[PDB]
Amino acid sequence: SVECPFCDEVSKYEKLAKIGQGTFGEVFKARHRKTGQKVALKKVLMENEKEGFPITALREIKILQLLKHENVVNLIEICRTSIYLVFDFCEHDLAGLLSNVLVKFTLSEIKRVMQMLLNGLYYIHRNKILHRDMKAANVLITRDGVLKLADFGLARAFSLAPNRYTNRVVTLWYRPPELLLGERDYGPPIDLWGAGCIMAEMWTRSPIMQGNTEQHQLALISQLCGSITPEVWPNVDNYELYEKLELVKVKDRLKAYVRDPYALDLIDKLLVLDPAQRIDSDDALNHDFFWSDPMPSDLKG
Amino acid sequence: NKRWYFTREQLENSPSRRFGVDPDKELSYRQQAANLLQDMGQRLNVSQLTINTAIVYMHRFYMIQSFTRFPGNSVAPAALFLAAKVEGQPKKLEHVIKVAHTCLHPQESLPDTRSEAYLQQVQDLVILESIILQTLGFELTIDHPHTHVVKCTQLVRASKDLAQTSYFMATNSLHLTTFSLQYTPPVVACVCIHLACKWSNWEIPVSTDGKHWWEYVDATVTLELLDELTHELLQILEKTPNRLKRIWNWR
Ligand SMILES: CN1CC[C@H](c2c(O)cc(O)c3c(=O)cc(-c4ccccc4Cl)oc23)[C@H](O)C1
Repeated sequence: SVECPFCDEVSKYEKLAKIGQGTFGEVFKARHRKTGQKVALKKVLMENEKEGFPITALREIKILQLLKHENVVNLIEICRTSIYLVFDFCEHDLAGLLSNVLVKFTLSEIKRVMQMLLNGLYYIHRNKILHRDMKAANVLITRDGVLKLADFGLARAFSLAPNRYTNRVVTLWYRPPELLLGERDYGPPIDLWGAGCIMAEMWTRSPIMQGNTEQHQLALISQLCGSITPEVWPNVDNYELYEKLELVKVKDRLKAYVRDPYALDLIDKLLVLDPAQRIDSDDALNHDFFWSDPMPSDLKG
Repeated sequence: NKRWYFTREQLENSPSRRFGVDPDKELSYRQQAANLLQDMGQRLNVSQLTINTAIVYMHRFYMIQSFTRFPGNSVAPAALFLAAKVEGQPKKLEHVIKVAHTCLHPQESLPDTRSEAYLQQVQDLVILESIILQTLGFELTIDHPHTHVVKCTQLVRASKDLAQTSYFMATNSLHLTTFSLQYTPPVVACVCIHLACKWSNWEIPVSTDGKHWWEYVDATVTLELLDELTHELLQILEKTPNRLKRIWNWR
Protein backbone atom coordinates (compact mmCIF):
# COMPACT_ATOMS: atom_id res chain seq x y z
CA SER A 1 0.00 0.00 0.00
CA VAL A 2 3.13 2.14 0.34
CA GLU A 3 5.03 4.15 -2.30
CA CYS A 4 8.29 2.62 -3.45
CA PRO A 5 9.97 4.57 -6.25
CA PHE A 6 13.44 3.04 -5.80
CA CYS A 7 12.78 -0.63 -5.10
CA ASP A 8 11.09 -2.32 -8.01
CA GLU A 9 9.21 -5.61 -7.67
CA VAL A 10 11.29 -8.58 -8.89
CA SER A 11 8.33 -9.64 -11.05
CA LYS A 12 9.88 -7.36 -13.71
CA TYR A 13 12.27 -10.26 -14.28
CA GLU A 14 11.13 -13.70 -15.45
CA LYS A 15 12.92 -16.66 -13.85
CA LEU A 16 14.31 -19.19 -16.34
CA ALA A 17 16.34 -21.62 -14.27
CA LYS A 18 17.65 -22.29 -10.77
CA ILE A 19 21.37 -22.40 -11.53
CA GLY A 20 22.97 -22.43 -8.08
CA GLN A 21 22.48 -24.89 -5.23
CA GLY A 22 24.38 -24.85 -1.95
CA THR A 23 24.26 -23.05 1.41
CA PHE A 24 24.69 -19.60 -0.16
CA GLY A 25 20.98 -19.60 -0.97
CA GLU A 26 19.24 -19.73 -4.34
CA VAL A 27 20.61 -18.23 -7.56
CA PHE A 28 18.27 -17.87 -10.55
CA LYS A 29 18.94 -16.96 -14.16
CA ALA A 30 16.30 -14.50 -15.25
CA ARG A 31 15.21 -12.34 -18.12
CA HIS A 32 13.99 -8.75 -18.10
CA ARG A 33 10.38 -9.00 -19.32
CA LYS A 34 10.78 -6.06 -21.69
CA THR A 35 14.34 -6.27 -23.07
CA GLY A 36 15.42 -9.86 -22.60
CA GLN A 37 18.43 -8.68 -20.63
CA LYS A 38 19.74 -11.66 -18.62
CA VAL A 39 20.35 -11.23 -14.88
CA ALA A 40 21.24 -13.30 -11.80
CA LEU A 41 18.70 -13.08 -8.95
CA LYS A 42 20.12 -14.01 -5.55
CA LYS A 43 17.50 -14.04 -2.77
CA VAL A 44 18.52 -12.72 0.66
CA LEU A 45 18.34 -15.57 3.18
CA MET A 46 16.16 -15.26 6.28
CA GLU A 47 16.75 -18.55 8.15
CA ASN A 48 16.74 -17.85 11.89
CA GLU A 49 16.89 -14.07 11.41
CA LYS A 50 15.63 -12.49 14.62
CA GLU A 51 17.40 -9.15 14.35
CA GLY A 52 15.55 -7.74 11.35
CA PHE A 53 17.36 -7.34 8.04
CA PRO A 54 20.58 -9.41 8.27
CA ILE A 55 23.60 -7.29 9.15
CA THR A 56 25.79 -9.49 6.96
CA ALA A 57 23.56 -8.80 3.95
CA LEU A 58 23.87 -5.07 4.60
CA ARG A 59 27.67 -5.47 4.57
CA GLU A 60 27.61 -7.44 1.31
CA ILE A 61 25.25 -4.93 -0.31
CA LYS A 62 27.41 -2.03 0.95
CA ILE A 63 30.49 -3.56 -0.64
CA LEU A 64 28.86 -4.52 -3.98
CA GLN A 65 27.55 -0.93 -4.37
CA LEU A 66 31.09 0.35 -3.89
CA LEU A 67 32.97 -2.09 -6.12
CA LYS A 68 32.42 -1.04 -9.74
CA HIS A 69 34.84 -2.71 -12.12
CA GLU A 70 35.09 -4.73 -15.37
CA ASN A 71 36.26 -7.77 -13.37
CA VAL A 72 34.01 -7.58 -10.33
CA VAL A 73 30.46 -8.88 -10.62
CA ASN A 74 27.88 -6.08 -11.08
CA LEU A 75 24.96 -5.41 -8.77
CA ILE A 76 22.30 -3.74 -10.95
CA GLU A 77 19.73 -3.08 -8.25
CA ILE A 78 17.87 -4.62 -5.33
CA CYS A 79 14.28 -5.96 -5.63
CA ARG A 80 11.25 -6.88 -3.48
CA THR A 81 7.76 -8.55 -3.46
CA SER A 82 11.20 -10.81 0.57
CA ILE A 83 14.37 -9.26 -1.00
CA TYR A 84 16.49 -10.08 -4.13
CA LEU A 85 19.95 -8.91 -5.20
CA VAL A 86 20.01 -8.47 -9.01
CA PHE A 87 23.27 -8.87 -10.98
CA ASP A 88 24.29 -8.83 -14.61
CA PHE A 89 24.20 -12.52 -15.49
CA CYS A 90 27.40 -14.52 -15.94
CA GLU A 91 26.83 -17.82 -17.74
CA HIS A 92 29.87 -19.73 -16.43
CA ASP A 93 31.71 -20.35 -13.20
CA LEU A 94 35.38 -21.37 -13.20
CA ALA A 95 34.60 -24.50 -11.16
CA GLY A 96 32.12 -25.83 -13.72
CA LEU A 97 34.53 -25.18 -16.60
CA LEU A 98 37.42 -26.79 -14.76
CA SER A 99 35.32 -29.96 -14.35
CA ASN A 100 33.79 -30.30 -17.81
CA VAL A 101 36.30 -32.62 -19.47
CA LEU A 102 35.08 -31.34 -22.86
CA VAL A 103 36.36 -27.82 -22.10
CA LYS A 104 39.90 -26.95 -23.17
CA PHE A 105 42.22 -24.11 -22.22
CA THR A 106 44.91 -22.79 -24.54
CA LEU A 107 47.80 -21.31 -22.56
CA SER A 108 47.10 -17.84 -23.98
CA GLU A 109 43.56 -18.20 -22.63
CA ILE A 110 44.85 -19.28 -19.22
CA LYS A 111 47.04 -16.17 -19.25
CA ARG A 112 44.02 -14.00 -19.88
CA VAL A 113 41.93 -15.64 -17.17
CA MET A 114 44.63 -15.05 -14.56
CA GLN A 115 45.14 -11.54 -15.81
CA MET A 116 41.46 -10.57 -15.45
CA LEU A 117 41.35 -12.23 -12.02
CA LEU A 118 44.49 -10.48 -10.73
CA ASN A 119 43.20 -7.20 -12.09
CA GLY A 120 40.03 -7.72 -10.05
CA LEU A 121 41.98 -8.28 -6.86
CA TYR A 122 44.08 -5.20 -7.57
CA TYR A 123 40.88 -3.20 -7.75
CA ILE A 124 39.06 -4.45 -4.65
CA HIS A 125 42.18 -4.15 -2.53
CA ARG A 126 42.72 -0.56 -3.69
CA ASN A 127 39.20 0.05 -2.41
CA LYS A 128 40.17 -1.23 1.01
CA ILE A 129 38.30 -4.51 0.67
CA LEU A 130 39.19 -8.15 1.34
CA HIS A 131 37.29 -10.89 -0.50
CA ARG A 132 38.02 -13.66 1.99
CA ASP A 133 36.31 -16.37 -0.07
CA MET A 134 38.65 -17.08 -2.98
CA LYS A 135 37.90 -20.30 -4.85
CA ALA A 136 36.98 -21.55 -8.30
CA ALA A 137 33.22 -21.45 -7.64
CA ASN A 138 33.44 -17.70 -6.99
CA VAL A 139 35.22 -16.80 -10.21
CA LEU A 140 32.61 -16.28 -12.91
CA ILE A 141 32.91 -15.77 -16.65
CA THR A 142 30.37 -14.15 -18.96
CA ARG A 143 29.13 -15.42 -22.33
CA ASP A 144 31.41 -12.79 -23.93
CA GLY A 145 34.42 -14.13 -22.00
CA VAL A 146 34.86 -11.49 -19.29
CA LEU A 147 35.85 -12.86 -15.88
CA LYS A 148 33.96 -11.55 -12.82
CA LEU A 149 34.94 -11.89 -9.17
CA ALA A 150 31.75 -12.76 -7.29
CA ASP A 151 30.12 -13.60 -3.94
CA PHE A 152 31.14 -10.93 -1.45
CA GLY A 153 29.16 -12.52 1.38
CA LEU A 154 32.27 -12.98 3.52
CA ALA A 155 33.94 -9.86 2.20
CA ARG A 156 35.07 -7.17 4.64
CA ALA A 157 36.73 -3.74 4.66
CA PHE A 158 40.28 -3.37 5.95
CA SER A 159 42.73 -0.61 6.89
CA LEU A 160 45.92 0.06 8.83
CA ALA A 161 45.83 1.07 12.47
CA PRO A 162 47.05 -4.55 15.74
CA ASN A 163 44.05 -5.63 13.63
CA ARG A 164 41.19 -7.58 15.21
CA TYR A 165 39.89 -9.40 12.12
CA THR A 166 38.12 -12.81 12.28
CA ASN A 167 39.97 -16.10 11.79
CA ARG A 168 37.63 -18.75 10.30
CA VAL A 169 37.55 -17.32 6.76
CA VAL A 170 38.16 -18.85 3.32
CA THR A 171 37.16 -22.42 2.51
CA LEU A 172 39.73 -24.83 3.86
CA TRP A 173 41.35 -25.73 0.52
CA TYR A 174 42.11 -22.15 -0.48
CA ARG A 175 42.82 -20.97 3.04
CA PRO A 176 46.36 -19.56 3.44
CA PRO A 177 48.89 -20.61 6.16
CA GLU A 178 48.42 -17.46 8.27
CA LEU A 179 44.78 -18.20 8.98
CA LEU A 180 45.53 -21.80 9.89
CA LEU A 181 48.20 -20.64 12.34
CA GLY A 182 45.42 -18.63 13.97
CA GLU A 183 46.23 -15.20 12.50
CA ARG A 184 43.91 -12.25 13.16
CA ASP A 185 46.07 -9.42 11.79
CA TYR A 186 46.03 -9.88 8.03
CA GLY A 187 45.07 -8.29 4.74
CA PRO A 188 45.21 -8.60 0.93
CA PRO A 189 47.83 -11.38 0.84
CA ILE A 190 45.23 -13.98 1.87
CA ASP A 191 43.33 -13.49 -1.38
CA LEU A 192 46.47 -13.93 -3.49
CA TRP A 193 47.10 -17.30 -1.90
CA GLY A 194 43.68 -18.30 -3.24
CA ALA A 195 44.60 -16.91 -6.66
CA GLY A 196 47.68 -19.12 -6.53
CA CYS A 197 45.57 -22.22 -5.85
CA ILE A 198 43.10 -21.26 -8.58
CA MET A 199 45.94 -20.65 -11.03
CA ALA A 200 47.43 -24.12 -10.48
CA GLU A 201 43.89 -25.45 -10.73
CA MET A 202 43.76 -24.19 -14.36
CA TRP A 203 46.17 -26.99 -15.26
CA THR A 204 45.37 -29.70 -12.72
CA ARG A 205 41.57 -29.38 -13.10
CA SER A 206 41.36 -30.23 -9.40
CA PRO A 207 41.97 -28.14 -6.26
CA ILE A 208 45.54 -29.00 -5.40
CA MET A 209 45.45 -29.18 -1.60
CA GLN A 210 42.28 -31.04 -0.55
CA GLY A 211 42.67 -31.06 3.25
CA ASN A 212 40.21 -32.68 5.67
CA THR A 213 40.76 -30.55 8.78
CA GLU A 214 42.83 -27.47 9.62
CA GLN A 215 45.81 -29.65 10.59
CA HIS A 216 45.58 -32.00 7.59
CA GLN A 217 45.43 -28.88 5.42
CA LEU A 218 48.53 -27.41 7.08
CA ALA A 219 50.15 -30.79 6.56
CA LEU A 220 49.24 -30.88 2.87
CA ILE A 221 50.64 -27.35 2.54
CA SER A 222 53.99 -28.47 3.97
CA GLN A 223 54.25 -31.44 1.59
CA LEU A 224 54.12 -28.85 -1.21
CA CYS A 225 55.57 -25.61 0.17
CA GLY A 226 58.20 -26.83 2.62
CA SER A 227 58.12 -26.71 6.41
CA ILE A 228 57.06 -23.59 8.30
CA THR A 229 60.27 -22.46 10.03
CA PRO A 230 61.58 -18.97 11.04
CA GLU A 231 64.28 -19.53 8.41
CA VAL A 232 61.64 -19.26 5.69
CA TRP A 233 59.07 -17.14 7.56
CA PRO A 234 60.76 -14.77 10.07
CA ASN A 235 58.98 -14.63 13.45
CA VAL A 236 56.48 -17.34 12.49
CA ASP A 237 57.22 -18.92 15.88
CA ASN A 238 55.74 -15.80 17.50
CA TYR A 239 52.33 -17.50 17.19
CA GLU A 240 50.79 -19.80 19.81
CA LEU A 241 49.80 -22.55 17.40
CA TYR A 242 53.13 -23.56 15.90
CA GLU A 243 52.75 -26.26 18.59
CA LYS A 244 51.11 -28.93 16.40
CA LEU A 245 51.47 -30.26 13.91
CA GLU A 246 55.15 -29.59 13.17
CA LEU A 247 57.15 -30.99 10.23
CA VAL A 248 60.59 -30.47 8.65
CA LYS A 249 59.18 -27.62 -3.22
CA VAL A 250 56.20 -26.48 -5.37
CA LYS A 251 57.65 -26.36 -8.89
CA ASP A 252 58.39 -30.10 -8.69
CA ARG A 253 54.89 -31.40 -8.00
CA LEU A 254 53.29 -29.31 -10.80
CA LYS A 255 55.86 -29.99 -13.55
CA ALA A 256 53.64 -32.53 -15.32
CA TYR A 257 50.46 -30.46 -15.66
CA VAL A 258 52.08 -27.07 -16.12
CA ARG A 259 54.64 -26.82 -18.92
CA ASP A 260 55.26 -23.05 -19.20
CA PRO A 261 58.20 -22.07 -16.92
CA TYR A 262 57.01 -18.47 -16.38
CA ALA A 263 53.66 -19.95 -15.33
CA LEU A 264 55.31 -22.27 -12.80
CA ASP A 265 57.40 -19.38 -11.51
CA LEU A 266 54.39 -17.14 -10.84
CA ILE A 267 52.52 -19.96 -9.12
CA ASP A 268 55.52 -20.29 -6.82
CA LYS A 269 55.51 -16.61 -5.84
CA LEU A 270 51.80 -16.77 -5.00
CA LEU A 271 52.03 -19.98 -2.98
CA VAL A 272 54.64 -18.46 -0.69
CA LEU A 273 54.30 -19.12 3.05
CA ASP A 274 55.24 -15.74 4.52
CA PRO A 275 52.50 -13.17 3.62
CA ALA A 276 55.13 -10.42 3.79
CA GLN A 277 57.04 -12.25 1.03
CA ARG A 278 54.00 -13.22 -1.03
CA ILE A 279 53.71 -11.52 -4.42
CA ASP A 280 51.01 -8.85 -4.73
CA SER A 281 48.46 -8.09 -7.49
CA ASP A 282 50.62 -5.33 -8.98
CA ASP A 283 53.87 -7.28 -9.19
CA ALA A 284 51.96 -10.36 -10.37
CA LEU A 285 50.36 -8.51 -13.28
CA ASN A 286 53.92 -7.44 -14.13
CA HIS A 287 55.40 -10.93 -13.97
CA ASP A 288 56.92 -12.09 -17.26
CA PHE A 289 54.16 -14.72 -17.44
CA PHE A 290 51.83 -12.02 -18.81
CA TRP A 291 54.44 -10.41 -21.07
CA SER A 292 55.89 -13.31 -23.08
CA ASP A 293 54.53 -15.44 -25.92
CA PRO A 294 51.92 -16.66 -26.25
CA MET A 295 50.38 -13.35 -25.19
CA PRO A 296 47.08 -13.27 -23.27
CA SER A 297 44.21 -13.77 -25.71
CA ASP A 298 40.44 -13.35 -25.56
CA LEU A 299 38.26 -16.26 -24.43
CA LYS A 300 36.36 -18.45 -26.90
CA GLY A 301 37.00 -21.93 -25.47
CA ASN B 1 23.52 10.63 -7.86
CA LYS B 2 21.25 13.70 -7.70
CA ARG B 3 18.53 11.42 -6.39
CA TRP B 4 18.50 12.66 -2.80
CA TYR B 5 19.05 16.35 -3.44
CA PHE B 6 16.03 18.58 -3.81
CA THR B 7 15.31 22.13 -4.94
CA ARG B 8 13.53 24.54 -2.62
CA GLU B 9 10.41 24.01 -4.71
CA GLN B 10 10.57 20.25 -4.14
CA LEU B 11 11.07 20.73 -0.41
CA GLU B 12 7.90 22.81 -0.55
CA ASN B 13 5.89 20.12 -2.39
CA SER B 14 6.71 17.36 0.10
CA PRO B 15 4.66 14.18 0.63
CA SER B 16 3.60 15.60 3.99
CA ARG B 17 2.31 18.76 2.27
CA ARG B 18 0.05 16.73 -0.04
CA PHE B 19 -1.70 15.47 3.08
CA GLY B 20 -2.26 18.83 4.80
CA VAL B 21 0.79 19.29 7.02
CA ASP B 22 2.00 22.92 6.89
CA PRO B 23 5.61 23.83 6.00
CA ASP B 24 6.44 24.93 9.55
CA LYS B 25 4.79 21.93 11.16
CA GLU B 26 6.79 19.61 8.91
CA LEU B 27 10.10 21.28 9.85
CA SER B 28 9.00 20.74 13.43
CA TYR B 29 8.29 17.02 13.01
CA ARG B 30 11.82 16.52 11.64
CA GLN B 31 13.38 18.43 14.51
CA GLN B 32 11.37 16.27 16.90
CA ALA B 33 12.44 13.04 15.21
CA ALA B 34 16.07 14.17 15.37
CA ASN B 35 15.73 14.90 19.08
CA LEU B 36 14.26 11.46 19.61
CA LEU B 37 17.17 9.94 17.69
CA GLN B 38 19.73 11.88 19.74
CA ASP B 39 18.04 10.87 22.99
CA MET B 40 17.75 7.13 22.22
CA GLY B 41 21.21 7.36 20.69
CA GLN B 42 22.94 8.60 23.82
CA ARG B 43 21.19 6.05 26.06
CA LEU B 44 21.99 3.17 23.69
CA ASN B 45 25.59 4.43 23.77
CA VAL B 46 26.10 4.72 20.04
CA SER B 47 28.21 7.44 18.42
CA GLN B 48 27.16 10.83 17.08
CA LEU B 49 27.97 9.38 13.67
CA THR B 50 25.45 6.56 14.06
CA ILE B 51 22.88 9.13 15.13
CA ASN B 52 23.68 11.52 12.24
CA THR B 53 23.24 8.63 9.84
CA ALA B 54 19.86 7.84 11.44
CA ILE B 55 18.84 11.51 11.09
CA VAL B 56 19.71 11.61 7.35
CA TYR B 57 17.76 8.33 6.86
CA MET B 58 14.77 9.99 8.55
CA HIS B 59 15.23 13.14 6.44
CA ARG B 60 15.30 11.26 3.14
CA PHE B 61 12.50 8.92 4.22
CA TYR B 62 10.14 11.90 4.60
CA MET B 63 10.87 13.19 1.09
CA ILE B 64 9.16 10.03 -0.16
CA GLN B 65 6.79 9.12 2.69
CA SER B 66 4.50 11.39 4.69
CA PHE B 67 4.39 12.27 8.39
CA THR B 68 0.61 11.65 8.36
CA ARG B 69 1.04 7.98 7.55
CA PHE B 70 4.43 7.35 9.19
CA PRO B 71 4.73 8.95 12.66
CA GLY B 72 8.28 10.03 13.53
CA ASN B 73 8.02 8.26 16.87
CA SER B 74 7.66 4.95 15.01
CA VAL B 75 10.15 5.67 12.27
CA ALA B 76 13.01 7.08 14.36
CA PRO B 77 13.63 3.97 16.50
CA ALA B 78 13.61 1.80 13.37
CA ALA B 79 15.93 4.25 11.57
CA LEU B 80 18.34 4.18 14.53
CA PHE B 81 18.16 0.38 14.64
CA LEU B 82 19.18 0.26 10.98
CA ALA B 83 21.87 2.95 11.23
CA ALA B 84 23.55 1.14 14.15
CA LYS B 85 23.80 -2.02 12.01
CA VAL B 86 25.06 -0.11 9.01
CA GLU B 87 27.59 1.88 11.04
CA GLY B 88 29.15 -1.04 12.94
CA GLN B 89 27.51 -0.64 16.36
CA PRO B 90 24.64 -3.12 16.15
CA LYS B 91 22.14 -2.88 19.00
CA LYS B 92 19.71 -5.70 19.77
CA LEU B 93 16.11 -5.35 18.65
CA GLU B 94 14.77 -5.81 22.19
CA HIS B 95 17.24 -3.24 23.50
CA VAL B 96 16.20 -0.59 20.97
CA ILE B 97 12.56 -1.22 21.80
CA LYS B 98 13.07 -0.91 25.58
CA VAL B 99 14.92 2.37 25.06
CA ALA B 100 12.40 3.77 22.60
CA HIS B 101 9.70 2.98 25.17
CA THR B 102 11.38 4.74 28.12
CA CYS B 103 11.98 7.81 25.94
CA LEU B 104 8.40 8.04 24.69
CA HIS B 105 6.58 6.82 27.78
CA PRO B 106 8.88 7.78 30.71
CA GLN B 107 6.19 6.95 33.26
CA GLU B 108 4.71 3.84 31.63
CA SER B 109 5.90 0.33 32.48
CA LEU B 110 8.01 -2.01 30.34
CA PRO B 111 5.37 -4.38 28.90
CA ASP B 112 5.57 -8.11 29.64
CA THR B 113 8.11 -9.38 27.09
CA ARG B 114 5.84 -12.41 26.60
CA SER B 115 2.63 -10.53 25.74
CA GLU B 116 0.99 -10.53 22.31
CA ALA B 117 1.08 -6.75 22.60
CA TYR B 118 4.87 -6.52 22.91
CA LEU B 119 5.54 -9.29 20.38
CA GLN B 120 3.59 -7.11 17.97
CA GLN B 121 5.53 -3.90 18.58
CA VAL B 122 8.68 -5.87 17.82
CA GLN B 123 7.21 -7.00 14.51
CA ASP B 124 6.18 -3.40 13.85
CA LEU B 125 9.80 -2.24 14.12
CA VAL B 126 11.07 -4.99 11.81
CA ILE B 127 8.34 -4.08 9.28
CA LEU B 128 9.40 -0.39 9.44
CA GLU B 129 13.09 -1.16 8.94
CA SER B 130 12.09 -3.03 5.82
CA ILE B 131 9.98 -0.07 4.68
CA ILE B 132 12.85 2.34 5.33
CA LEU B 133 15.28 0.15 3.35
CA GLN B 134 12.96 -0.08 0.36
CA THR B 135 12.13 3.64 0.53
CA LEU B 136 15.84 4.50 0.47
CA GLY B 137 16.36 1.99 -2.35
CA PHE B 138 18.95 0.33 -0.13
CA GLU B 139 21.30 3.32 -0.34
CA LEU B 140 22.61 3.33 3.24
CA THR B 141 26.09 4.74 2.79
CA ILE B 142 26.01 8.29 4.02
CA ASP B 143 28.59 11.05 3.70
CA HIS B 144 28.47 13.60 6.55
CA PRO B 145 29.70 17.22 6.61
CA HIS B 146 31.96 16.28 9.53
CA THR B 147 34.24 14.18 7.33
CA HIS B 148 35.16 17.35 5.48
CA VAL B 149 35.40 19.58 8.53
CA VAL B 150 38.83 18.45 9.68
CA LYS B 151 39.98 18.95 6.06
CA CYS B 152 39.36 22.72 6.20
CA THR B 153 40.01 23.54 9.87
CA GLN B 154 43.65 22.63 9.41
CA LEU B 155 43.35 24.88 6.35
CA VAL B 156 42.73 27.82 8.69
CA ARG B 157 45.08 26.65 11.48
CA ALA B 158 42.03 27.12 13.67
CA SER B 159 42.32 26.49 17.40
CA LYS B 160 40.83 23.34 18.95
CA ASP B 161 37.93 25.56 20.01
CA LEU B 162 37.11 26.73 16.48
CA ALA B 163 37.17 23.12 15.29
CA GLN B 164 34.86 21.86 18.05
CA THR B 165 32.43 24.70 17.29
CA SER B 166 32.42 23.63 13.61
CA TYR B 167 31.43 20.07 14.50
CA PHE B 168 28.74 21.48 16.75
CA MET B 169 27.41 23.52 13.82
CA ALA B 170 27.63 20.41 11.66
CA THR B 171 25.64 18.20 14.03
CA ASN B 172 23.14 20.98 14.58
CA SER B 173 22.53 21.55 10.90
CA LEU B 174 21.27 17.95 10.73
CA HIS B 175 18.86 18.44 13.64
CA LEU B 176 17.65 21.91 12.75
CA THR B 177 17.75 22.31 8.98
CA THR B 178 17.25 20.33 5.82
CA PHE B 179 20.65 21.20 4.33
CA SER B 180 21.38 17.45 3.99
CA LEU B 181 18.62 17.37 1.37
CA GLN B 182 19.79 20.45 -0.55
CA TYR B 183 23.55 20.69 -0.34
CA THR B 184 26.46 18.25 -0.63
CA PRO B 185 28.37 17.47 2.58
CA PRO B 186 31.42 19.47 1.47
CA VAL B 187 29.29 22.62 1.02
CA VAL B 188 27.49 22.11 4.35
CA ALA B 189 30.92 21.79 6.00
CA CYS B 190 31.97 25.18 4.62
CA VAL B 191 28.78 26.75 5.91
CA CYS B 192 29.70 25.30 9.30
CA ILE B 193 33.27 26.63 9.35
CA HIS B 194 32.11 29.98 7.97
CA LEU B 195 29.62 30.41 10.81
CA ALA B 196 31.89 29.01 13.53
CA CYS B 197 34.33 31.69 12.38
CA LYS B 198 31.74 34.50 12.44
CA TRP B 199 30.61 33.33 15.89
CA SER B 200 34.16 33.05 17.31
CA ASN B 201 35.29 36.30 15.68
CA TRP B 202 38.17 34.35 14.12
CA GLU B 203 39.07 36.06 10.83
CA ILE B 204 40.61 34.02 8.04
CA PRO B 205 43.82 35.22 6.35
CA VAL B 206 43.65 35.78 2.58
CA SER B 207 45.43 32.99 0.70
CA THR B 208 48.71 33.65 -1.13
CA ASP B 209 46.91 33.81 -4.51
CA GLY B 210 44.10 36.05 -3.30
CA LYS B 211 41.64 33.15 -3.21
CA HIS B 212 39.69 32.20 -0.08
CA TRP B 213 39.91 29.19 2.28
CA TRP B 214 36.79 27.47 0.94
CA GLU B 215 37.90 27.34 -2.71
CA TYR B 216 40.14 24.45 -1.66
CA VAL B 217 37.06 22.49 -0.52
CA ASP B 218 34.28 22.85 -3.10
CA ALA B 219 34.55 24.65 -6.44
CA THR B 220 30.83 25.43 -6.42
CA VAL B 221 30.82 27.41 -3.16
CA THR B 222 30.54 31.20 -3.34
CA LEU B 223 30.43 33.80 -0.56
CA GLU B 224 26.93 34.85 -1.70
CA LEU B 225 25.70 31.39 -0.70
CA LEU B 226 27.83 30.97 2.43
CA ASP B 227 26.29 34.16 3.85
CA GLU B 228 22.71 33.15 2.94
CA LEU B 229 23.20 29.68 4.46
CA THR B 230 25.05 30.75 7.65
CA HIS B 231 22.29 33.27 8.20
CA GLU B 232 19.56 30.65 7.85
CA LEU B 233 21.44 28.26 10.14
CA LEU B 234 22.00 31.06 12.65
CA GLN B 235 18.32 32.05 12.76
CA ILE B 236 17.18 28.53 13.60
CA LEU B 237 19.90 28.23 16.25
CA GLU B 238 18.55 31.39 17.91
CA LYS B 239 15.04 29.89 18.00
CA THR B 240 16.36 26.74 19.65
CA PRO B 241 16.36 27.15 23.45
CA ASN B 242 19.76 26.73 25.16
CA ARG B 243 21.69 25.64 22.09
CA LEU B 244 23.80 28.70 21.49
CA LYS B 245 24.54 28.69 25.24
CA ARG B 246 26.67 25.55 24.68
CA ILE B 247 29.12 27.37 22.39
CA TRP B 248 28.77 30.80 24.04
CA ASN B 249 31.80 32.56 25.50
CA TRP B 250 30.78 33.35 29.08
CA ARG B 251 34.06 35.08 29.95
C1 LIG C 1 28.99 -19.36 -4.16
N1 LIG C 1 28.36 -18.63 -5.24
C2 LIG C 1 29.23 -18.22 -6.34
C3 LIG C 1 28.80 -16.84 -6.84
C4 LIG C 1 27.32 -16.85 -7.14
C5 LIG C 1 26.92 -15.67 -7.97
C6 LIG C 1 26.93 -14.34 -7.53
O1 LIG C 1 27.24 -14.00 -6.25
C7 LIG C 1 26.56 -13.32 -8.40
C8 LIG C 1 26.22 -13.60 -9.72
O2 LIG C 1 25.88 -12.59 -10.57
C9 LIG C 1 26.24 -14.91 -10.17
C10 LIG C 1 25.90 -15.27 -11.57
O3 LIG C 1 25.58 -14.40 -12.40
C11 LIG C 1 25.95 -16.60 -11.95
C12 LIG C 1 26.29 -17.57 -11.01
C13 LIG C 1 26.41 -18.99 -11.41
C14 LIG C 1 26.76 -19.23 -12.74
C15 LIG C 1 26.94 -20.53 -13.20
C16 LIG C 1 26.79 -21.58 -12.31
C17 LIG C 1 26.47 -21.34 -10.97
C18 LIG C 1 26.29 -20.04 -10.51
CL1 LIG C 1 25.88 -19.78 -8.79
O4 LIG C 1 26.62 -17.22 -9.73
C19 LIG C 1 26.60 -15.93 -9.30
C20 LIG C 1 26.53 -17.05 -5.84
O5 LIG C 1 26.82 -16.01 -4.91
C21 LIG C 1 26.91 -18.38 -5.19
